Amino acid sequence: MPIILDSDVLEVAEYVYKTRLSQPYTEVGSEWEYNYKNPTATFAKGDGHNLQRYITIDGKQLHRPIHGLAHTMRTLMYSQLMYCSSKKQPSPHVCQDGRTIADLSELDLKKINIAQLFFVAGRESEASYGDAYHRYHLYGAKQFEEYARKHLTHLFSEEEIRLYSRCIEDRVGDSFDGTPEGYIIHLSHMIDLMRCKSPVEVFLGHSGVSGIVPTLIHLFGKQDGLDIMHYARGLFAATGEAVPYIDSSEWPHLGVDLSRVQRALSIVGDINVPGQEADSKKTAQAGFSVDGCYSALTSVPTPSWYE
Amino acid sequence: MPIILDSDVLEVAEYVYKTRLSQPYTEVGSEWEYNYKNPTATFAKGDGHNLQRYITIDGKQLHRPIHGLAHTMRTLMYSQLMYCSSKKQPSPHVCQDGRTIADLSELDLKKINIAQLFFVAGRESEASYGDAYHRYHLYGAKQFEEYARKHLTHLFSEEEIRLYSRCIEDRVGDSFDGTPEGYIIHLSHMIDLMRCKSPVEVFLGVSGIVPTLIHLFGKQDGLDIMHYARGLFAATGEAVPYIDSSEWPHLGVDLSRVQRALSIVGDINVPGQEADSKKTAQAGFSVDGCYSALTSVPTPSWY
Repeated sequence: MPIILDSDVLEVAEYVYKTRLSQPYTEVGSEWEYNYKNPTATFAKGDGHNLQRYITIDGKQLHRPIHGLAHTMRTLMYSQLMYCSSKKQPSPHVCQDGRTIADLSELDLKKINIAQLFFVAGRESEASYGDAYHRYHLYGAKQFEEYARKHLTHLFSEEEIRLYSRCIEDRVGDSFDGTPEGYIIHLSHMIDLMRCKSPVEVFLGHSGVSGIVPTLIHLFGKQDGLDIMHYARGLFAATGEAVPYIDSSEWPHLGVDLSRVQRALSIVGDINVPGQEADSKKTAQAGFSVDGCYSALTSVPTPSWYE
Repeated sequence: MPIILDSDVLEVAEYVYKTRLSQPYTEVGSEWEYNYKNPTATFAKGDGHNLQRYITIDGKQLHRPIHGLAHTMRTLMYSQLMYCSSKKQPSPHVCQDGRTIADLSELDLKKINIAQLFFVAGRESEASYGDAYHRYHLYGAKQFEEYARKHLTHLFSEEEIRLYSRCIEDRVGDSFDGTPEGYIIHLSHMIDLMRCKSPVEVFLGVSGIVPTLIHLFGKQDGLDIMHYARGLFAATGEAVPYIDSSEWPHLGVDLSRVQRALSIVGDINVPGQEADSKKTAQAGFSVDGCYSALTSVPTPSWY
């Protein structure tokens, strides 16, 4: 059964793409370089500002390729998938407000999809150290609020605009599971990180923190958790992104506490999945238009259990 | 006679450059700083993560300058040059598998050059310590296997993919001289270390880098290989360290080691050169640019 983004959602997608996700990053250049060994004159307070600013595909510049339309749109698919899975779980995760994702309605998922469109829209570079991250999330929140108060007051109440603005903002001190709305926004973003993060971050965790895939299996069970993993990898391929290989025989040899590795192996199981190279055509099709991206996403089958 | 990189070697060079060597390092930033007074505060388990991440030249960031395209391509010149010298030696070094460099063919040197292009491709920072080294070599070995099984099966057999993958992986416990393939890979990487290591490591020593060359290839060929390397450093824009043996007694190394080094290498004085940003960029930002720079350096008369 397909995961559908309706005309209202796609209308907002067009707005976000036009006003934000298609735009060049602006906190870039020599004025934004950083040096850890020796302070220097700069605007930056950490690294990352000049990474992955744009790629060129058939002579056309795709700005912000790692946080652009495809990344954004993929996350809207994940939330709908996890909403289905949570509703099947004997004890879904209770968030700080006493509510679970299974407490959400279909209308709530529409509102969450709309907010997810803005989640990384405020970025002005790839920088991801705290100060930059927080500023960029505040900027995206303000972009959401401005649009919502002009165009979405028939759909969002005032309390809802405040809740979703805050979910986007991700203020210092906020909890990852504050509300189910915020939780699913964060989890969706986490899933998409598999495309760029190491085996350590995806499967093992650092010291505290669990790997991405083990989180999914903790929440959704092994079957649905691995199925959400595979689904996302499918969307990566459909949208032209390199699909990392997965090889659990490599895990004991990455420098991680073996206690930690063996825990990962017992949760995930032995796993071996081939990688795939990036496809520039598919990257441009998914990056340069809402309809192009959405067609790519819709090409990928959902898990058999999705309804 | 020139050292030639074949068209297929260059094809693989382009791929490794686009996919890996051009790309920014990832095990960088505030989560990878290290303070030994507080060893587990971040993800780092040692020093170096945030060292020489990139250099900006004429407005363009040249990522991983220490372990980039020019470092990698220079190593392929060295292996071809050591293969020629090995064939002149009366008793080339027998590796753990019973074979020597002189046992290799020209086709094995091509395969060796292709594996050499992945040798540091898996690095994700300048981190110096074992855990990071070994993870980075495992990553490069798997980047080579993935590429080779998709694109190189017309050239490499499955046994060869396994061999060269293991050469790049450099697993804890592996022998430096396990096979002539891996030996020559390791020797070529060490040659390139001359550009960044102290005269202690280069001359005095374990055996110093230059005395190792002289033990294996004779003093004439060994010093010629050292000089050729230093030529490729200059052609690619790298700073060329001075050599002054008159300083060797003043470095805090014991005298007996200094004497040994002078007995093997001889007195030696060679001036340094400063880095050249334009040549660094030319050699760092494209395969063709790098290969042109490497070709400009005359090879030893005996090559």
